[PDB]
Amino acid sequence: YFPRTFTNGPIGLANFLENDAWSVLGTKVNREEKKYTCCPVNYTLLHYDVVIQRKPLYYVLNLIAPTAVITFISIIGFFTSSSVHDLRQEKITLGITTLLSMSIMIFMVSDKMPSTSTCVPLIALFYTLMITIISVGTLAASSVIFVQKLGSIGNPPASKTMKWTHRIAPFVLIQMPLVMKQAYAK
Amino acid sequence: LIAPTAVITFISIIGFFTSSSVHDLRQEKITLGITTLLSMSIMIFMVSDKMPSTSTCVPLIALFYTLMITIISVGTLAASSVIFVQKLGSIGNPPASKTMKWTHRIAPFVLIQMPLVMKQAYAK
Amino acid sequence: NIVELEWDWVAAVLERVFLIFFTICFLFSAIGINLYGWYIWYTENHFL
Ligand SMILES: C[C@](C#N)(COc1cc(C#N)ccc1C(F)(F)F)NC(=O)c1ccc(SC(F)(F)F)cc1
Ligand SMILES: C[C@](C#N)(COc1cc(C#N)ccc1C(F)(F)F)NC(=O)c1ccc(SC(F)(F)F)cc1
Ligand SMILES: *[C@@H]1O[C@H](CO)[C@@H](O[C@@H]2O[C@H](CO)[C@@H](O)[C@H](O)[C@H]2NC(C)=O)[C@H](O)[C@H]1NC(C)=O
Repeated sequence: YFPRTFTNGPIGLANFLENDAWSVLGTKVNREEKKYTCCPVNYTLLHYDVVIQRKPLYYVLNLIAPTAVITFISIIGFFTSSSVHDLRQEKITLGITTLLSMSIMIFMVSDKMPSTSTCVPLIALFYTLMITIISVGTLAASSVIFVQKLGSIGNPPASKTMKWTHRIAPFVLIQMPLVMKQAYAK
Repeated sequence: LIAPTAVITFISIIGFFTSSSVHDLRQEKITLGITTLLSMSIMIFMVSDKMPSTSTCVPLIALFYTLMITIISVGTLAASSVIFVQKLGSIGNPPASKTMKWTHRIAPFVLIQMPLVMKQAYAK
Repeated sequence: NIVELEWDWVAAVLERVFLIFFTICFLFSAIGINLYGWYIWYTENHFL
């Protein structure tokens, strides 16, 4: 067996119809002689290689954009409150609903892939970070409620946190409420 | 594919910018936005299974869904900025300086009128 | 408490402005996209 190549390369592309999802980067052909245990004589094999590159815009829009928007919005909900001197509501329900939707998206996307264990795709790392931010963000929001609850349990006030808290206060654009200023003067 | 999404988007808009009182703290609308956003994602996945999955063009329906998503997501942030503005009353007592003349002129055009308690405070 | 009332008033007017702004944006987006699409569809069969 011998190969017959074209002007553009081993595989002709003069009549090729472009694919909407893949690009043909190039083609290769190799002629190799091989021995097999079933026969005392060699065999002649022709190897044709096609290199194809995916067009990513479709998958970025459909698999990454929707998840990023939801994750960004939920972050604001975790660390936002309507008042400074009022008890906060638990954000566990907000985290659970966001977490459960991402699980459905993972199952939907997982149906489009080989289901191999050899590698961890790039998109898998993106989803893992989104899950970690939401799950860890839920615990961080609950720790804010924990710190506020220390005021009721006894009256040991903050000892050294108050100087650190005041210096950080201007850099993160938050200012003291009027009642706290009145209490300090009193 | 279009009618069900428009009805949900329109209803959610009213919920973002409606309140039962003027002088009470507002509830966050993040949960309302998240639930609406997550449903549209399922709708997008369902519709996406009926299409070639090409990358050459952006269909007419894709632009419609993008606008619906943007309105809900940007509308959720606009509703949170209303809570931010109201919270300025508690943080110190710097009152509005020049906003109050502009706020009074716009007030009649958008059909909203002052509550009685606010009018009583002004007279006091 | 008057300072709180004044900032309550500003927020009440502002969210009323948001309601009007986002209602027109929705109407022009839903109606505009579909009306444009129908226009393209109508000219194809009827003239081309
Ligand atoms: C969508 C999917 C992808 N990619 C599919 O899976 C794979 C597919 C292929 C192929 N070929 C190779 C490896 C994997 C896996 F499974 F190694 F990722 N899976 C995820 O994206 C994912 C992410 C985090 C979590 S664990 C959490 F708790 F959610 F963080 C679970 C699933
Ligand atoms: C339903 C679907 C359509 N049309 C299918 O996709 C496509 C299909 C074809 C074909 N043939 C060509 C292009 C696209 C894409 F993907 F370019 F649009 N996709 C959407 O409608 C969409 C909208 C916004 C977002 S991103 C958000 F954050 F939601 F705004 C993601 C998906
Ligand atoms: C049959 O196939 C074998 C595959 O190994 C060929 O072995 C090559 O022999 C040449 C010398 O004739 C060496 O220069 C190459 O290095 C060998 N191959 C490799 C991979 O090293 C063999 O030549 C072929 N033809 C026969 C055996 O008649």
